Amino acid sequence: FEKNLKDVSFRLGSFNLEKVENPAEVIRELICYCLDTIAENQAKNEHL
Amino acid sequence: LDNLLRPLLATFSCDCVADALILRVRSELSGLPFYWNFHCMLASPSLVSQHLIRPLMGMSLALQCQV
Repeated sequence: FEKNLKDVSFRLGSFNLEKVENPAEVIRELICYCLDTIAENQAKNEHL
Repeated sequence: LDNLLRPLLATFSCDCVADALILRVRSELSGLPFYWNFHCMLASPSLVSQHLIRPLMGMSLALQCQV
């Protein structure tokens, strides 16, 4: 991943990755979390 | 380098190996740092001639005419 100044890219860091064997499971987890997050702000806005 | 220098003409360090002068810049670019080193050998006496002396003679005599 990099940084763009002076009309040129300038790389910041770089990571060794690996494909997960269970994409759908991390996906459920992330999005359950996200659902929770939105709902919270919803309730807060109501009270406000 | 130009954008850095023209204002000043970031931090700099200089060192002279036996004959050559070595100039080091500590700065940053794109947020990220940028390091470069200048490696300037002792300049030539034609270069010395043309860049300093003959022009500097020229200075001296022209200001004499001024006076």
